[PDB]
Amino acid sequence: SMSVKKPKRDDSKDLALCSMILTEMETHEDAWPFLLPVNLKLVPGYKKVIKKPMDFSTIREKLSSGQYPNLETFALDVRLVFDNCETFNEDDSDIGRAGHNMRKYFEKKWTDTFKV
Ligand SMILES: CNC(=O)C(C)(C)C
Repeated sequence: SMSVKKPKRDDSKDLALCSMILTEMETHEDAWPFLLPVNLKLVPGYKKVIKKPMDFSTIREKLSSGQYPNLETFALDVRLVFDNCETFNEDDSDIGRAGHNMRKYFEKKWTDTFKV
């Protein structure tokens, strides 16, 4: 509360570390469905169903332009990518499988990087 500060983690390297994690995501062989925004003019249903589209290139742009206030808002957008993917794709499809794989990949790197 007022004048009662918790000791808080050193967040000075967060931007660099999130960029490193995003780079590993971008270079994963299963990243291809997520590299660019879904084309809302070519994919029936997507605009109406997926209320907040997100993709790696959009995350990279927001990261590079100071649009994430903190590391949690970055993680929310990454997770949004895979939550959208689950909403629109069957688990037993290539993109569906890609999404689950990429989510798993992200969450381990997230834990390994920031959860001490
Ligand atoms: C991530 N891509 C998708 O979810 C499709 C709309 C199926 C192309």
